[PDB]
Amino acid sequence: VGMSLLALISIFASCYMLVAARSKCLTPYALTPGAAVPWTLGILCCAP
Amino acid sequence: GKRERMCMKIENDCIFEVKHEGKVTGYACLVGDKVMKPAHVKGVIDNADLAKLAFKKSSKYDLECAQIPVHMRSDASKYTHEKPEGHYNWHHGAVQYSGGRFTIPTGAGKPGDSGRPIFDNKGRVVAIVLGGANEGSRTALSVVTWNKDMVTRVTPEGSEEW
Amino acid sequence: GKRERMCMKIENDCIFEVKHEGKVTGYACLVGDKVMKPAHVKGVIDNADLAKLAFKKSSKYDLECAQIPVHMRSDASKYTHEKPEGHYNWHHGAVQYSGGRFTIPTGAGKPGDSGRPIFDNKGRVVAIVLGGANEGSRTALSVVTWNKDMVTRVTPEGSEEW
Repeated sequence: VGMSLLALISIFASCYMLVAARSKCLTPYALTPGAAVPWTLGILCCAP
Repeated sequence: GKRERMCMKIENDCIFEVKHEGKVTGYACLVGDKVMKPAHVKGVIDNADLAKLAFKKSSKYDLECAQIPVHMRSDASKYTHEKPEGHYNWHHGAVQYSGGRFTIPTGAGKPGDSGRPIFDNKGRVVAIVLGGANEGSRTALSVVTWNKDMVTRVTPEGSEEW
Repeated sequence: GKRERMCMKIENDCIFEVKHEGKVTGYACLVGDKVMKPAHVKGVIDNADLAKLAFKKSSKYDLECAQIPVHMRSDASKYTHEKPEGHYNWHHGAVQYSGGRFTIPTGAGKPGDSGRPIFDNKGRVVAIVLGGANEGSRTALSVVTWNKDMVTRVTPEGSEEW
């Protein structure tokens, strides 16, 4: 039970860190009025 | 003379005040399908049609913005991404962009009107005010201004929120 | 003319002399976010606020620069790096830049005026004086100048110290 809890904690922390990194990399484009996100960076970070 | 009237006509229905408990505490500008406003000013805009939006806050730039409903997208400003040395317009007099800095005379410019934007000679929004750095007789401004691609914040040392 | 009219007005509050046990020995210029003065003059800057700062000394360039207080940034001149052919303004007359040497007829400029900024017709500082050297009837200035990125010091052959 301890090992399972630790594994889930590690997975959740890693996923949260990728989510935060994607947010930081993509959010400036969401503020610019022009909002011309490169399609390549949209591919990697799943940008609408 | 004419440019002042033009700039005021552009922002006649381009500025929404964000009241708190019935009192004016700031504003919000409409440009490029983005309802951008400072992320520090507290309260809610009067417009209920604009109250039901989900902003994307950012502590780094002090800038939270949303999308503009298609109903009033016609009443939106225009934007520019170049700042040659010269003269720029404001709701309280005129501003100068000297050495990468937005400058106003002291006294003019007081807290509570932070959200309102800055126009140019052609009549397009060039930057959004956040605060100023009071010093001597010319008050240097802490501004959020977008370059051609990113949103950039320029803040002089020792500036305080409006 | 009017260049000598305006340069004095700008130079009025852009100078803060330095006193050596009550004797004037040099000047400190307030240009572009930095207080600077040559390193060979002694004493204390007569200004109250500028007396106690952490100046950075560079014996190679004979220059010493600090960070100007925030509450007096408005009283700061304008700077530039481009210095084309022509004539340039000075406190004790006028100077001309020809062939990489700032030329002055001899006699003008006594030991005691090190740190005088050199302006253009538009009131923008290009240089700071450090000394002189007689070449017949004229004198060339040991001067510290700037480029787009780094500060540069150029000194003639067999110059004296002012």
